Amino acid sequence: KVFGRCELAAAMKRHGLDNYRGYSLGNWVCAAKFESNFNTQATNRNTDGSTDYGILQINSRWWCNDGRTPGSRNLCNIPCSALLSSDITASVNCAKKIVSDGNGMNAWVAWRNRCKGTDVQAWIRGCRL
Ligand SMILES: [Cl-]
Ligand SMILES: [Cl-]
Ligand SMILES: [Cl-]
Ligand SMILES: [Cl-]
Ligand code: NA
Repeated sequence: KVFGRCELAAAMKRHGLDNYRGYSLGNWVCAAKFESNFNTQATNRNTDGSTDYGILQINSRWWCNDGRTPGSRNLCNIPCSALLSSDITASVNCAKKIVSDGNGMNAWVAWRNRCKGTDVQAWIRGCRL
């Protein structure tokens, strides 16, 4: 599924991500924009052999199981395929764990490089939320 901007904002709010760990909804929408361009089916292989999955490009190195990432963990206790669903619940649940791990949203390199410090409220501007 490819979400619209406000549509994704609403879905994230519905699943309790707005101001989770102090990160406003615009931060989460911005991260999703630059991680996946709002596409739930996005997958990208990393140089180390792990793969990133879904709207928030969650890595099989630590967070989900894809059966082909040696030495990795599965801390969200989910198959990585679950992070590709049209329903964003599994991605949201796992993102909540990731952002609680110590470094906040810096865990998402695209958030640090493209969202952090910017006018992230622009991402929810005009949205009926
Ligand atoms: Cl957009
Ligand atoms: Cl915001
Ligand atoms: Cl594996
Ligand atoms: Cl980046
Ligand atoms: Na894994």
